[PDB]
Amino acid sequence: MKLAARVESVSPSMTLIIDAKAKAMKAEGIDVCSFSAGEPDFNTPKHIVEAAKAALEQGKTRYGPAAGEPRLREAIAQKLQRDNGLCYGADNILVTNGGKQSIFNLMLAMIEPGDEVIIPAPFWVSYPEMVKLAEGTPVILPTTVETQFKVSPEQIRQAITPKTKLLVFNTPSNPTGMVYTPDEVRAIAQVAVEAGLWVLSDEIYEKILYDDAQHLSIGAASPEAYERSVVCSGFAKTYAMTGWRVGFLAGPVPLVKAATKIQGHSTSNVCTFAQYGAIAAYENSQDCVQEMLAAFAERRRYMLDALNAMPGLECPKPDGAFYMFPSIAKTGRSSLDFCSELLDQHQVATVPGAAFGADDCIRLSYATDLDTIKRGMERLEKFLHGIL
Amino acid sequence: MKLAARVESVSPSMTLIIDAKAKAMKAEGIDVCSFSAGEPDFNTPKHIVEAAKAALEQGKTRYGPAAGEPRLREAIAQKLQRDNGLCYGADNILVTNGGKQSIFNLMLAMIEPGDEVIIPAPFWVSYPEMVKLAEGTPVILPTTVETQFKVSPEQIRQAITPKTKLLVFNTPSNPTGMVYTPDEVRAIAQVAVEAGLWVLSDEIYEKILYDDAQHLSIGAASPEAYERSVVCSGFAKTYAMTGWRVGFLAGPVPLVKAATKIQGHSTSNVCTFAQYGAIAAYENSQDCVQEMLAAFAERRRYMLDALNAMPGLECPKPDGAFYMFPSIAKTGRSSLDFCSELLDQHQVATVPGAAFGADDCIRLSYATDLDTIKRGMERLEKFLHGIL
Ligand SMILES: *Cc1c(COP(=O)(O)O)cnc(C)c1O
Ligand SMILES: *Cc1c(COP(=O)(O)O)cnc(C)c1O
Repeated sequence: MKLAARVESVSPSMTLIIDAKAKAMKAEGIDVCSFSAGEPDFNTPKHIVEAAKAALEQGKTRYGPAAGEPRLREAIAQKLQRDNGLCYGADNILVTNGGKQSIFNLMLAMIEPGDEVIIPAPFWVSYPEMVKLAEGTPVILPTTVETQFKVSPEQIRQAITPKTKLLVFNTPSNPTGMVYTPDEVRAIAQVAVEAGLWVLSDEIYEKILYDDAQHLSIGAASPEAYERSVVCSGFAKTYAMTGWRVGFLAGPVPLVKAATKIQGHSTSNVCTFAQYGAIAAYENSQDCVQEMLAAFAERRRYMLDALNAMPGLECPKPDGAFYMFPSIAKTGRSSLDFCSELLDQHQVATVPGAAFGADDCIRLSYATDLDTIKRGMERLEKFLHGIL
Repeated sequence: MKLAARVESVSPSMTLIIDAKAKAMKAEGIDVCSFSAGEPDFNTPKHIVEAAKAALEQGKTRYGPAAGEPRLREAIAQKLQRDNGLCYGADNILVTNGGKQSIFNLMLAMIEPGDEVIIPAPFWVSYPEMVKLAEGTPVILPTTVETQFKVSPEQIRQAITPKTKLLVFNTPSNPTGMVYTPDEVRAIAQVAVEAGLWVLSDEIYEKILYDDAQHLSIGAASPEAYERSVVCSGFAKTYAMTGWRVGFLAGPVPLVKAATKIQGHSTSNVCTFAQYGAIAAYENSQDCVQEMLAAFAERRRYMLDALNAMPGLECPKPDGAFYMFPSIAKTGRSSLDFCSELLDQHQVATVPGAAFGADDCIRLSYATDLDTIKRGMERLEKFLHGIL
């Protein structure tokens, strides 16, 4: 009657109560400004939606190879060569249910009981939980607003132990929205290569960039970095396809084949017609992406300016993704208390940094309409003035 | 360099050489009579496809609850009450990527290193591999043509040890097409109940029955069995939705919640619009099912008689699914050899029984048109004659 230890070790969500309160308030018709979303507000581009409907009509509703539709594995490989300078072939990629499964399959393929996985904080909520489902030991590397929430190569080097099996490297970042410069990624890749450790490069937000920030896949830092790294990414953020559940793992054939064995004995191939939508996302014009990015840039401008004019905060300027992760340390309140109080007092929903391993910060998403942002930021400022 | 022990323990497929070759042969102009498919030939019913297209058009493309869409979880619970006499509510349901992920999540939730899992042979190929991915130890129970390829409760009792944690029970069965009668299901249920052993009830083929055979969910055998059993099923076979990847886990709330946590940290929710199609499958008329079933019953009758009139083969009568699993023992050959030459020499595709733990048999699938069946059965007879 006892559950496996691996699942018992998974931590319960820290945002259960605040999420329920927000839900209930909305059910009552209370005017809430929400900045908790972890997905774009845009609809999936029409041509991607149409491709999927066409595949459905064409009968693309049967089983397919576990590694994914050959046409999509090819499109992905070509995209990685063209955009990221990564020399991959179709044999190097595995189609998964979102970037999440890509990461999950990598963990089960590489992490054995006892292995340590270095995870810089703040971190995407699922990272340590996934490491634990694979029976590994999460090694959290804390960062500060003073360091732009970035881990240094020396910080990584110090955390390496004979048990260290993997380094999780997410840029641009959720929840900070911070972007490691190409020189910074090259410097991090250098430490990894020297210590001979594998790197999981989570590049899901690669296209959501601002102020001419530049994205460099860590695997493109050098041929040695390429040999010990895998790309975990997908179509969710670039194309507002969060609900499609289509992503991929790209790396050395040996690893990919092992990850593919796992895919075949867990979920089998990814939804066939959903894969066709992803084919269209890469095979067609990227105009939709730039149009969406432009709206984001406009929202970012507004929220950043507002946040910068508020007392009691410290927000490092983010150049990627669609999040702001300001420090609320000056308020002397923990993230749970701060966000719960802000919601109750001013009806503004934000995510406590505690969920990402940073109790003195909060996450806001500007992936919502400008009017919600303007009104919400006004309420937030008023809240800060009332508690300092 | 070194992959986790869990994935290195997963055996390589010995079927993708045929099931995939027959395809390559078909695509090359060669007239192949394929009886190797593990999915129906029928297209997904129109109303289900339309329901999915409508969802896509309506923007059901965002993240959703890890447990699945509330409407689908409710439609599933109702279906289980109405069809299988199970009293599940929505809280007992977890929407997964096919019945395969339902089984996978269950394994990860309750199977730990050292745990033993009893698996009746011939078994669905993935069962032992999934047990091993959860680091468990499979305990395979051999059956013979004499026992109609069905295990007896005494055989199960004899195999139970203090390390036994689970019994995998699949009926109707893949690859045998055999159906355990309600009395047999009740008998097996009581051995499990007496031992306080949990039962994984793989009921995916529950609707595909013949000669008025009857399907009884193990959990409906008694309140005690209902307490320690779970249903792993889906829409794949009943509605020709194999490529949709929509299935479910149904069981006690505590277990379902644990499986849901794993779902949340592995793949997240199941493709949102694909789920809306599953809703249409259960909410609408079941005429599509009876029609396909009718076409299946006609093909079965023909293949069954053709097989029964073939000396050198012994095939118990299958009353479920769309498979036949005749013994080729008389030929004194291994299924790998037999199936290999049959394809090479007569362009007839069948799956080696060795894949399912029974090298002295072969699986035939009659999920194809009648003309292909009569032609293929004539080629099979000739082949047999040549080696007997
Ligand atoms: C959203 C996200 C992912 C992947 O999500 P999918 O919907 O599974 O593709 C991976 N990493 C980070 C940091 C994310 O925010
Ligand atoms: C087809 C099948 C399943 C379910 O597969 P999905 O497509 O993942 O739902 C489960 N068990 C058996 C024995 C099967 O043949």
